[PDB]
Amino acid sequence: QSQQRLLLIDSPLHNTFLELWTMVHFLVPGISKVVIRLHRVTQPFILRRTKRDVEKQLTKKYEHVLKCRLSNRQKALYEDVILQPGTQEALKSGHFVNVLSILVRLQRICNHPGLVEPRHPGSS
Amino acid sequence: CDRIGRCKDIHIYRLVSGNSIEEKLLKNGTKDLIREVAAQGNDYSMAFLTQRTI
Repeated sequence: QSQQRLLLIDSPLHNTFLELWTMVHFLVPGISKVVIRLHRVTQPFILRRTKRDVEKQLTKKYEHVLKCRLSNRQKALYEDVILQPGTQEALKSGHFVNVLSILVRLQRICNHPGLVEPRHPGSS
Repeated sequence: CDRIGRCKDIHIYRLVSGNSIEEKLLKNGTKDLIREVAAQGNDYSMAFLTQRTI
């Protein structure tokens, strides 16, 4: 028992008019170029909008890419890695994808020498 | 990350090592998806090697 009804939907399907007709019927029980006419028929009961409204609508996102050079240890490790038998692997010698991924991972962890090269105390 | 910072002028900082393949991967990271062909011997991305060298 209700005098009014309100429905929320993310987005409906274009084709498969069965669902649209069923929804329109269940909105109110008083009903028994293609896309253009379909939209024209759904004019009296429709209210849709796009995300173009977000422009200047308090939606303020900021991203700043900061460039940072490498340290002497990082330079040394990079030169060592690139200057290794892996050169032939980097030149597509065998298992290209695997060796490329391995080299990418190595260079990735090389962003800090403490990871690949753990500095340890010089006990006596 | 964007969801947790849904509003209030969020500031995102990204640190990338200069003069390294990290910058190349950042600017171009679609290589992983372009090579979605059967794994275990893809052997693609011939011209893309220029990014690894630089």
